[PDB]
Amino acid sequence: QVQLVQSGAEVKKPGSSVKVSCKSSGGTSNNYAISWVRQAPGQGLDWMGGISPIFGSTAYAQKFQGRVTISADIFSNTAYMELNSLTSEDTAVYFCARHGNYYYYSGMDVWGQGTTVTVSSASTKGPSVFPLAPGGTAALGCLVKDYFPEPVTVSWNSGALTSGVHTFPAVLQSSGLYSLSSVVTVPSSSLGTQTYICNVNHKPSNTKVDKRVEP
Amino acid sequence: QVQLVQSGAEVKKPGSSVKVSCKSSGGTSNNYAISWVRQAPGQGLDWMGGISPIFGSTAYAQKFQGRVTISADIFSNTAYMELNSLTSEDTAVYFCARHGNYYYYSGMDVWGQGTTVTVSSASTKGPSVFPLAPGGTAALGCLVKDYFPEPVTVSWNSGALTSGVHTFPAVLQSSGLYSLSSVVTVPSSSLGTQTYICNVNHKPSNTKVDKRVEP
Amino acid sequence: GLFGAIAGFIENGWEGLIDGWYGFRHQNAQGEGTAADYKSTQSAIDQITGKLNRLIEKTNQQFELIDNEFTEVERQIGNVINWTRDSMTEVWSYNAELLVAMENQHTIDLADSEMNKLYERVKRQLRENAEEDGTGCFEIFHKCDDDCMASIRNNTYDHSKYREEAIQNRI
Amino acid sequence: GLFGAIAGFIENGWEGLIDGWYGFRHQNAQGEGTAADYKSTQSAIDQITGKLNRLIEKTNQQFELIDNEFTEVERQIGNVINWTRDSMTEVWSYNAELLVAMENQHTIDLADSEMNKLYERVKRQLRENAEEDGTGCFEIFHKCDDDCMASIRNNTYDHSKYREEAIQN
Amino acid sequence: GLFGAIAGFIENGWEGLIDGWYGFRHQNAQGEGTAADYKSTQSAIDQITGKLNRLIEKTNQQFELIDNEFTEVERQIGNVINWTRDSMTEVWSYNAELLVAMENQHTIDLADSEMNKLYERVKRQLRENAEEDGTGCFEIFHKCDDDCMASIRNNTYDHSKYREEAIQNR
Amino acid sequence: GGIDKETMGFTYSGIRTNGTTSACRRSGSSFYAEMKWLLSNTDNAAFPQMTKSYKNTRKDPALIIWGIHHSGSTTEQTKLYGSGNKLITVGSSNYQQSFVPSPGARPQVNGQSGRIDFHWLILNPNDTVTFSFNGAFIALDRASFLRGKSMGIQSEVQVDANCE
Amino acid sequence: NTRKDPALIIWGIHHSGSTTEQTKLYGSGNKLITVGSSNYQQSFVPSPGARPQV
Repeated sequence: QVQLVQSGAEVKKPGSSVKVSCKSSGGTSNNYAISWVRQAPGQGLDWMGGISPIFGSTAYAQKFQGRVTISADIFSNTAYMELNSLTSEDTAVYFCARHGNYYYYSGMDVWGQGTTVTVSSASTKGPSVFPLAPGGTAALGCLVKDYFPEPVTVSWNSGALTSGVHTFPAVLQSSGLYSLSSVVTVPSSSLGTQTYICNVNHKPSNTKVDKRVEP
Repeated sequence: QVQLVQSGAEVKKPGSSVKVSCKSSGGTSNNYAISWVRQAPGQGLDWMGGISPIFGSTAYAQKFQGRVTISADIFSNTAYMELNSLTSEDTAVYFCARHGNYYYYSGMDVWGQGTTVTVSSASTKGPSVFPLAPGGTAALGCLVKDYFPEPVTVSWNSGALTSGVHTFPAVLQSSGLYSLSSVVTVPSSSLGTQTYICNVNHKPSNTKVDKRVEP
Repeated sequence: GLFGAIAGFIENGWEGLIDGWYGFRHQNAQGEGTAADYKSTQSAIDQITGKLNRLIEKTNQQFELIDNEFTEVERQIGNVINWTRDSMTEVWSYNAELLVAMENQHTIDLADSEMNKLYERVKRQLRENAEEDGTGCFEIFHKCDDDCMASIRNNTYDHSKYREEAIQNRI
Repeated sequence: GLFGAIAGFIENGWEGLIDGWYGFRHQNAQGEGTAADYKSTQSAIDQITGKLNRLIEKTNQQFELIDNEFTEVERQIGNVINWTRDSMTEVWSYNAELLVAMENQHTIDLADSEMNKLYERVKRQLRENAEEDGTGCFEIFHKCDDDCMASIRNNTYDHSKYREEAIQN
Repeated sequence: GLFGAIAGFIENGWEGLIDGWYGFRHQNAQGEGTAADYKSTQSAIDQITGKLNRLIEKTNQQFELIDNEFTEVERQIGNVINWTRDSMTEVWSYNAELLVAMENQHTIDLADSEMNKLYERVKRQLRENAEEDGTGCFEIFHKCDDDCMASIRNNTYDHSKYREEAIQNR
Repeated sequence: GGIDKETMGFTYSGIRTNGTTSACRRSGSSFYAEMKWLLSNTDNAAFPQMTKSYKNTRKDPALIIWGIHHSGSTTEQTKLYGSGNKLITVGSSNYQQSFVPSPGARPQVNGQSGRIDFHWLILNPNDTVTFSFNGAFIALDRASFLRGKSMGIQSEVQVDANCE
Repeated sequence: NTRKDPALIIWGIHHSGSTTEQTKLYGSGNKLITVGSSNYQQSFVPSPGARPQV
């Protein structure tokens, strides 16, 4: 059973180009057409073009002609899409998908996992982390401030506390930096006994912070 | 385009044999029939036979059967005609020609430049070359005396001067030897400046002679 | 050229037929229609791909330097090494050009074969209701509509439904 | 797959047909009968055997040790020897797999070919008294008995004996 | 033997047919006439020639002596040289015999193929005015003259001129 | 195809011919059976300048061996062969080489501090080997002729005369 | 080698027929020839003494 595996998320500055790959594993897709279809945030599917490399066809949606490159290496079972002169209108998730046959009319029945491309002028920056201090139950958490890009991981007590944890989706500030919060709900009786520390890991800046939250 | 280049002129004694070659240049004739056709002096064309070497056919005219052998080397793109037991009746220009297809019915649309074969009691001899000395235009030339057999070639100024050159047909003397003249017509003003030399080449006796004509 | 179809009795191919190697062009009462066959196109393409995957193979076989480009090795062993390497160059070059020519012959005749398998099949479908004209066409001897074409295409056309009709219509 | 017969328009083969590669299964008034064709079975088998005899050949070509498994030869010539030997292993290995793949292609199409030579022949015998249905069968348009079948088999069936009969139908 | 024509359902070839590989022998009212087909004879011949030109190629590749016939080289390097040369003799000999057997199969089946392409074409020409007897012959079901033959040969024979005629006769 | 041995027809005057060593045990000290260890007449004596030559008169090539003896100490060399520089030369029409022993201390192997190095050549029908030497020279008693044709293999497993 | 292509260089070592003959030709004492370039380095000692006459 063939799977299509795409290359990882890309962070790009305006005007640059991005080239995404789609590898056919568990068998070849060379005898089929593969299309590239993008989905802008909150928008619908949009066809970019396709390639059927043995057949010998490469096709493009008129709206992307001249700006997109679709290509294939039959020898590595890989298809590629390169989109040039990037702007924020191009921030979207990009999928590769295999058609039921060698051409583009048939329904697309095999899909890749998608590759996020974000076009932004933001620079990598690690978060500044602050405690959120606290009946039956209480609410305490951590504020994870001014970082870029996504993602951040938050654990409690080195991952020891999993119950009642709710990490909210980040807000994207107008600065271009993100901020998120993680709050854990906990018995207020265990306030002056059990200690509470959030561990924030930001791979991209290699930042790792532990922060104690006290009443 | 293909050209068929036959071998040099031949001088043969009675009872001897001659083998003439026809090389296909600028491509192969191996997929066509090539015939040999001779022309005795002042007479009409006469078919000797042919060969179609990939097809596997060699054909002979009845009147030459047993005295002629026709063959081919597909590897050098060459056809050959060997005629045995020569007499003066065989003095004649042999022509190799290519047929529009693999066999001998189709019109022969490519031909050779022809080989002259002379069968006689006369012996080869190189020419003695003499200058012919000279208004607007002048006439100067070279007399090419007492040679056998045909052909000689005359050039002027190491082939740098081709204009106004007229090499007259040779006069066969009662002795059995030939003589010709080559005259070039030239501006008389260019008399005391430009040097005129006549180069005579007689292949059969391997004779090269350059003469300088002076006023 | 093996089977007679491509560059044989079919006169040429159709530069308008983007969506296949093999297909159908029909003329009836309603109009004129073109659509490429999947079942046989896929078939050829798949055999081409199966050829490729075999050659685009990577040798897992490693070789090291026996030679030295910076300080030349002693001259006699230098001469044996060079003579061996060149001999390998002869063998491999011959192998390369032979392999490629032969794959090509076979690929071309693979195509001829699949055409002349589309043909002979459709012919078989239509039984006695039409005729080989011989330019890769069937003159149908009964009126037929565009839902009759499709039934030939996806291989459902029933003969003994139109038999009598088309049979008197050949005298 | 070259000719269209085997794994083409014939749907499959008959696991009950022990006594040949190719044969006949008929349905008429009397009953249903099966017998494998000899002339064409022999024909294919013979081309296969002629292939084998070409490969199961023994090379009359002898090689000796240039090498030493007990006390290693000096290292530079040891390395030239080894490099040549591996290069030969490459050539022979490529030769082996190519030779076998190619013979196989050809063997399979040899089979498709002989089927589609049985077919086209019987078809030729029957002239206009029957029809190609297209699953590797002939619908006979006249009643026929089991001595008529045998006359098709051993290639004696006369057409112009049953012509008119089979024609209105 | 691949296609069934040569050494198949055609019983044999015609030792009288000098001027081609493929041709026609007809029998009608007037007489019996034979003429070899050009277009398909040429066609085969040309594929054979194209095979030859490929093998009759000259290698532009030069080799020199690593060896010495007059004073033998030292014995260990002598033995490596000889063993290599023999190994090459193995490879080339196998290549030679394989190449030739394979070209031959293909040449033979090339021939079967072109015969069975002449056949199937004439068949297509005649539409419904004749029948496959199956020895490489067409029984024509209408009287026909020798200018009708020539029109089959050079591929001009019109069917719907003789259609009805030959059909009642069936 | 195996070997067939023929005497080289050497005889020797005013030297010993029978040097042996405890490392080749037959019944007490012996030596290579096809070789003769040539020694001075008495300990320390001068070994004469000798020339011995052999012509291959048979119709197939002869294999010729000889050895150069490297004594365990310089003292041991002069004791065996007398004092002074030693040189062995070996010539035929397609061969030409000379040899100087290098006496001096090696570890003991089979209780010996000296070493013997064997050299060999092929003598073509009708050609002659000439040895010249004043010591440190191990002379062949017999030449070898090859018998025919065979295959040689190296093996770690038993022989079986039942399978082909 | 000031030319633009590689040069082939030869020399010989003479092995005299007797020690007496070496010292007559070349004087007494140990002889040594050395030959060096940027890709070559070797030394040679003659070995005088009796060979058959050729």
